[PDB]
Amino acid sequence: NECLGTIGPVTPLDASDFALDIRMPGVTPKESDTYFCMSMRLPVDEEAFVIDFKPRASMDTVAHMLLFGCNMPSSTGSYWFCDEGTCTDKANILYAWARNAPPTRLPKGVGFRVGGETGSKYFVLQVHYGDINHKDCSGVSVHLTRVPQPLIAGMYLMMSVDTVIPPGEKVVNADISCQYKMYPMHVFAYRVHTHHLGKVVSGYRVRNGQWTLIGRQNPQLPQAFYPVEHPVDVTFGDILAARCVFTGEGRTEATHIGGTSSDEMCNLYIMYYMEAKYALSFMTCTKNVAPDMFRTIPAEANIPI
Ligand SMILES: [Cu+2]
Ligand SMILES: [Cu+2]
Repeated sequence: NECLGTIGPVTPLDASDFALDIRMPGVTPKESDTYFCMSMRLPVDEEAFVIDFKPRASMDTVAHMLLFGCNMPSSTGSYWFCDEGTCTDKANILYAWARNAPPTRLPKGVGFRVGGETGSKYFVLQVHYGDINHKDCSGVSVHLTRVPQPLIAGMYLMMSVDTVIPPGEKVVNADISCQYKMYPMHVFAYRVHTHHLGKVVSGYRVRNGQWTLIGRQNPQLPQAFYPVEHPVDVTFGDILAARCVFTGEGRTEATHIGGTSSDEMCNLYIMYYMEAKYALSFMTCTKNVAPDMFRTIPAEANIPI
């Protein structure tokens, strides 16, 4: 969509509500497969709750977009190259968008809590461009009310650290496993990033070895925030298990976990809501404390698609 210039990025929708348009300050990218980043501070210096997302990019030429919150972006830029980087702190993701894969709405009564003493001070907008003279604005409008929300959003990231894929190695599994600590969470959507060797990602709840699937996606598919059929009450003492499967047939050297095209990532992003009272904005698992368990896993997790 177009550029604003005289209208600016902030739109009141009334007093206790406005939308915020986060869009690249007129960019002219002359590369195919190019990742561009930029940051914007909150208008209000407080607890807002981010309640919607209106996506706006030339389907022509915009492959995928990610929006996270964090309190210190990786450059003082007008824009920059995301390979340079997002937030030098934890960038916790709010929104993801894919072309061939329209996202879903948040549920009414839900919102990511931002700013204030605790919440995120900045939004950072990663914007992937596909194949390709002029000037580009495209990106994401928000809609954030000051009105507190019943159900707070957040992310449980399960991600491998140590994984390694030996070259030509028909199959290498990577497994994450964590025990649940906080108040329960209903899980309403998901996404799954891995680079190429990604055959398939998948993730579950386990209550007395009782596997009840969350998400399953071949990560070469556009890694949107895909919805979870019927919601999943993750309570205390449940185990989050996840498996990315990769192959090594592809390249001539040892692939390890990393943020570059040549490396791999087994990330599984798990977007939940919790009761306001009990809610906390993001959890994480870098461990695989229940490793043996996984024999019990579904074979739906180990065969492809
Ligand atoms: Cu429930
Ligand atoms: Cu990556």
